[PDB]
Amino acid sequence: DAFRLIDTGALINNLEPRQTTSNTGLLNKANIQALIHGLNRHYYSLNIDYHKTAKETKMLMNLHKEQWQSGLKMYDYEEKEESNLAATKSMVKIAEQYSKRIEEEKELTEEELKTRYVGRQDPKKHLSETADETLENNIVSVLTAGVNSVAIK
Amino acid sequence: ILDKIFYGVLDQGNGWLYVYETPNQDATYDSALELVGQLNKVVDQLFEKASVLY
Amino acid sequence: MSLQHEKVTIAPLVLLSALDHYERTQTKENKRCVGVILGDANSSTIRVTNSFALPFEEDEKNSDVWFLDHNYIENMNEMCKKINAKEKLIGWYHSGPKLRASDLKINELFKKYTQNNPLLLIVDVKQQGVGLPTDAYVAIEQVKDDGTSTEKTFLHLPCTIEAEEAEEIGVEHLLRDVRDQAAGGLSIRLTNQLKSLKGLQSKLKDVVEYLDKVINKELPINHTILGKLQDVFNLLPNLGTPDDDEIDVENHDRINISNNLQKALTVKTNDELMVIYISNLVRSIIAFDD
Amino acid sequence: TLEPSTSITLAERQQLAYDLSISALLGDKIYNFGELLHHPIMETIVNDSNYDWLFQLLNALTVGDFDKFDSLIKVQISKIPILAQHESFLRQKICLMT
Repeated sequence: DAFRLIDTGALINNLEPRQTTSNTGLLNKANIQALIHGLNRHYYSLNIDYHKTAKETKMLMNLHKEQWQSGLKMYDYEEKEESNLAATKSMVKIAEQYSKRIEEEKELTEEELKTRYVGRQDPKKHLSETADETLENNIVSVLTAGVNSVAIK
Repeated sequence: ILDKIFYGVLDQGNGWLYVYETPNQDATYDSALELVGQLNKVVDQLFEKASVLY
Repeated sequence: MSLQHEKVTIAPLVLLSALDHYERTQTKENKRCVGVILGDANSSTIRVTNSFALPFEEDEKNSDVWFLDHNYIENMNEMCKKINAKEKLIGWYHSGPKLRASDLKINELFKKYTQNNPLLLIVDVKQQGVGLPTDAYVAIEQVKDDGTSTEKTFLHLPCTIEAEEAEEIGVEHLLRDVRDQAAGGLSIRLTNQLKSLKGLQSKLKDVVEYLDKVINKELPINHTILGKLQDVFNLLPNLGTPDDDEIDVENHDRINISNNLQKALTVKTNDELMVIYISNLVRSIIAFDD
Repeated sequence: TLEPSTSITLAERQQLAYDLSISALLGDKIYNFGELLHHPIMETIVNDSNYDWLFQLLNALTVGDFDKFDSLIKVQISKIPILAQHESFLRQKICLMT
């Protein structure tokens, strides 16, 4: 954050609205009571923006010379079998959680039902999330192996 | 063999003994029979909620 | 002296700095910029913390003629020593498009200040290529099997980038982009896949036409270049072997999980299918009273 | 690393070239036969009679021709007792190169 003093004699002359003229009126704050007193009432704050050219944007955005060639970098298959095993096991347990939730939860007042029959801590949402996550990873793993076998030899 | 202390097979038409210690089991396939099992139970629970529709 | 330059990590600060100094001397039309490189050494990774420009006028009649101020160098170094006292001379950056053989004589000059082997960090200010705008080299002495004596020559060093914790978050503050080389979501790795494959296809094309230039156009023969290609042929994968059959078997396993998970999400969505339809029935009652 | 202002004479060099050919033929982990013949010391010295047969034993290994090898060996092993006490290395070398 940036600050610049407004003089004490300047506050007596009540020139503070002069410093907020022709601005968007957006200013910054930091914690209350002692921090904020000094902030607005003894110095003046203006926001900070960040300046760059298109030459510098390219310099930052670049990475390794094998970072645009990292999709051929398959992983060890011991690790990928770890991934296959963990996902299937865990989803059995959240499925069990999902069975209990839909036994009841059919009286009135949704929030009540969701509190009673675990519907909060939503297993319905959790189960779908895990399945999608592992599902996207495995389409590319299959795609990686099918490329590297046929392309190199 | 029945005890499965080496769980091989005895070939009596040649009098040779083959000992197998190989795994015939995989973790993924076992967990998968449970996970599918869970879904069948759930689909029944769904079916009841949909009776209102019919 | 020694070779300890196996890795060169380069702070992003230094790259940005290099372009700024290049423009504020306004060296164009094949003019160069040289500044000192400050940072750590005696570590296998060479850490590029900081740079500073040195006044350096480079001739246009020749490449063998240059002005460089030796007295300037010590002054810059003692000041920066006051800031942080882990910074010493580790080399000098050249900002040309590519490599010269008149940089060899300059390299020897900076060998005086160093207690390491000078790093020539060609910081490209043309941002060529989608990969790094840095190649690194260090001047080393060799003899070679041709009959060549006491050569001085530059051996490429693989280039990498590291950043400090404070440094890295500054980048994140500045930028918000999502990066065409990123390996993120499904669509993004799909693009990385085809991009990575075509990346290899380009480099291999160069070697093929480089080999022709040796044997019809009389470019030099070198055993470092031939030896690397040998390694490729020797460790090349093979299919139809019992390795290939296990791949396919590993491949069904991955296709198996996908098929299970495809079915799993049909259950969840079909649950939503019902529940929209129950809500409709309730809202019909509401609409009739309304 | 040989110096340009000579201190190793041409006479010294010829015996050195001979000593290297002997080392390659009777060794067991030397397969750089052609490098010698591509190096100036031997490019220029192929034209002396005691420097024909010697290199011909090196070339016999390089192309792996057993017909040329067996014949030159007959003559030179009688001439040279170094080829003779290290015969077993010499016989092994052409098969390994092959």
